[PDB]
Amino acid sequence: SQSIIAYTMSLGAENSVAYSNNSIAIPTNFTISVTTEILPVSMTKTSV
Amino acid sequence: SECVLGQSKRVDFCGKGYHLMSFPQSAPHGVVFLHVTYVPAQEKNFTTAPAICHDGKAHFPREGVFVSNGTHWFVTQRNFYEPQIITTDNTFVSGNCDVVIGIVNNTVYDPLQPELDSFKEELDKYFKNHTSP
Amino acid sequence: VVIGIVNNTVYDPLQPELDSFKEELDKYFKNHTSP
Amino acid sequence: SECVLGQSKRVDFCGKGYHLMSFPQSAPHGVVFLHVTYVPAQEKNFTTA
Amino acid sequence: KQIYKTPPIKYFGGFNFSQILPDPSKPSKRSFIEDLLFNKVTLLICAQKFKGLTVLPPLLTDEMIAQYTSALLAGTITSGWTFGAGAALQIPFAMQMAYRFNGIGVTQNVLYENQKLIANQFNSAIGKIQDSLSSTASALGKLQDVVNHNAQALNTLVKQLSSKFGAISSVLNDI
Ligand SMILES: *[C@@H]1O[C@H](CO)[C@@H](O[C@@H]2O[C@H](CO)[C@@H](O[C@@H]3O[C@H](CO)[C@@H](O)[C@H](O)[C@@H]3O)[C@H](O)[C@H]2NC(C)=O)[C@H](O)[C@H]1NC(C)=O
Ligand SMILES: *[C@@H]1O[C@H](CO)[C@@H](O[C@@H]2O[C@H](CO)[C@@H](O[C@@H]3O[C@H](CO)[C@@H](O)[C@H](O)[C@@H]3O)[C@H](O)[C@H]2NC(C)=O)[C@H](O)[C@H]1NC(C)=O
Ligand SMILES: *[C@@H]1O[C@H](CO)[C@@H](O[C@@H]2O[C@H](CO)[C@@H](O)[C@H](O)[C@H]2NC(C)=O)[C@H](O)[C@H]1NC(C)=O
Ligand SMILES: *[C@@H]1O[C@H](CO)[C@@H](O[C@@H]2O[C@H](CO)[C@@H](O)[C@H](O)[C@H]2NC(C)=O)[C@H](O)[C@H]1NC(C)=O
Ligand SMILES: *[C@@H]1O[C@H](CO)[C@@H](O[C@@H]2O[C@H](CO)[C@@H](O)[C@H](O)[C@H]2NC(C)=O)[C@H](O)[C@H]1NC(C)=O
Ligand SMILES: *[C@@H]1O[C@H](CO)[C@@H](O[C@@H]2O[C@H](CO)[C@@H](O)[C@H](O)[C@H]2NC(C)=O)[C@H](O)[C@H]1NC(C)=O
Ligand SMILES: *[C@@H]1O[C@H](CO)[C@@H](O)[C@H](O)[C@H]1NC(C)=O
Repeated sequence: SQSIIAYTMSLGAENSVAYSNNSIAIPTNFTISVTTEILPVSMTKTSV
Repeated sequence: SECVLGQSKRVDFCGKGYHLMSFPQSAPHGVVFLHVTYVPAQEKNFTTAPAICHDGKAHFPREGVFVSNGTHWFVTQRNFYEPQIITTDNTFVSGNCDVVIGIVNNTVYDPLQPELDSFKEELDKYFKNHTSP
Repeated sequence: VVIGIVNNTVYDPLQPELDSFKEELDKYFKNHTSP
Repeated sequence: SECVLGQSKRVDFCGKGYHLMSFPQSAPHGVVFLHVTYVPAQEKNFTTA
Repeated sequence: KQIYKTPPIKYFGGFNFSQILPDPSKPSKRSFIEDLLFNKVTLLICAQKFKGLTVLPPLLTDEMIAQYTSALLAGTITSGWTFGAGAALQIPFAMQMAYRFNGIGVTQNVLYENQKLIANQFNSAIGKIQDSLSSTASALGKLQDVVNHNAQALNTLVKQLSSKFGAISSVLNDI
């Protein structure tokens, strides 16, 4: 059943690109996305 | 200051991809940005050629790139497929087609060419009709 | 298909650029074919 | 992010002079950038209006 | 997020990238410049630091870092710049150079009319780069300083316990 395992990390897929000296690629459609981002701006004040 | 009050250009600074805008929101002791960005979808590939020689003279795209689907060449933008006919108002000339490498052969169809032809045919028909009187 | 488009005339400067010679040429053709 | 994945307009940020591209290399506890920059050669003076 | 790989062909419009791409002859898939960087920087005191001081290994190993670097290099010379903003396209190098020139402020023809000269100039520059690193010894100070500072800090901390701190004796048991 369930057990703890250890292994070697995976860096992702390969996706080789077939470069050629007369080959071009142009998209025919697009998409619009929204990405969130968080930033701290001020820690709480204090006094002693 | 940069992402909100204007459109930024530093890649991967105001959201992954090409940047359209951003919206701010507050949070307890912090801020949260919503980056609205643009990303190209599925793509098609074609055969390209850096230059074009028509009357023994090279031609370069005004703003675009030369692509071809096998039989007819076209000039398009760099981020969305939308071909147009090769026109002088899309190309500028430089030198002669002997030094650049990879150039190909085609015809360059000026649009002012049929614009003036619209009266060249008028003159031709006028003179053909006028031959007898 | 575009929304909010309005009606007006688009004046290509090539139109007056040709016309300044073309109407004169038309007058010359009137003086040309008639006699 | 800027000088590698794109061409930067920030003067004197991705190499002394106009910037074309860059190449990264690794090093023990560090990185090394090779900025390929462009610099005008000898010139000539003319009269302008 | 994609580990791109270099193509078997190596004719990049006359440019010569042989000095930066990974070398298969070495057991480690480094490159010549990276080899010189690794040789120049010199890192049983480590065994004598057993007195409660450890040096944990980094999560990423050198081969993994080299694989990242290879992926970036294979992306930036075949896909141009678009692989950092979504789907990765493919553009011939001899015209991506033209696009970069167009970005600078000069038009396109200036490149194609001097393609071979520019290729020769770039090859000479990249060849001459290696001698600058190989000759002098002050080039890599900005990384030697870090390891020197860490070694100095560790040595000072270790040697500190020999001080008696105004007590009877530094050794604990004799007290
Ligand atoms: C590559 O793209 C070109 C440009 O579209 C294709 O050539 C053009 O193909 C269209 C049809 O797909 C032809 O339209 C023709 O219209 C007449 C009516 O005027 C009709 O009778 C014909 O049956 C045909 O539909 C057009 O003539 C033709 N050429 C041009 C200059 O536009 C070409 O087929 C594409 N090739 C591939 C492999 O995708
Ligand atoms: C693009 O088109 C031009 C012309 O439309 C092509 O140039 C032509 O090339 C052929 C063969 O290279 C020439 O034919 C032979 O030329 C020799 C002189 O080298 C002559 O002695 C022979 O009798 C025969 O004519 C042809 O003359 C030449 N055209 C002109 C006007 O000189 C060019 O090769 C084409 N390139 C591509 C990539 O399609
Ligand atoms: C256009 O791109 C597609 C893939 O997006 C190409 O199709 C495959 O490309 C891979 C790339 O290495 C090849 O290994 C496959 O053999 C290709 N399969 C087929 C059926 O072609 C396609 O070849 C590209 N277009 C052209 C004209 O090469
Ligand atoms: C570009 O992609 C969009 C979606 O990413 C396509 O819009 C979809 O079209 C299909 C078929 O017409 C519809 O069933 C979907 O509902 C559409 N999506 C949405 C969100 O409404 C669009 O057709 C694509 N453009 C082209 C030219 O193929
Ligand atoms: C812009 O002008 C066109 C040209 O007249 C208008 O199209 C006419 O619309 C009316 C009402 O729908 C029709 O009865 C005519 O037959 C149309 N004529 C033509 C030539 O299309 C159009 O409605 C105008 N639109 C605006 C917003 O002013
Ligand atoms: C790319 O550059 C490398 C090194 O600058 C070239 O390798 C050397 O090429 C010269 C040719 O004159 C030989 O004499 C050397 O023996 C080569 N050295 C090694 C280590 O290979 C390589 O030939 C160049 N290749 C291309 C296609 O330009
Ligand atoms: C691409 O490179 C190969 C290898 O030299 C060459 O045979 C081919 O002609 C090149 N393509 C173009 C369009 O020059």
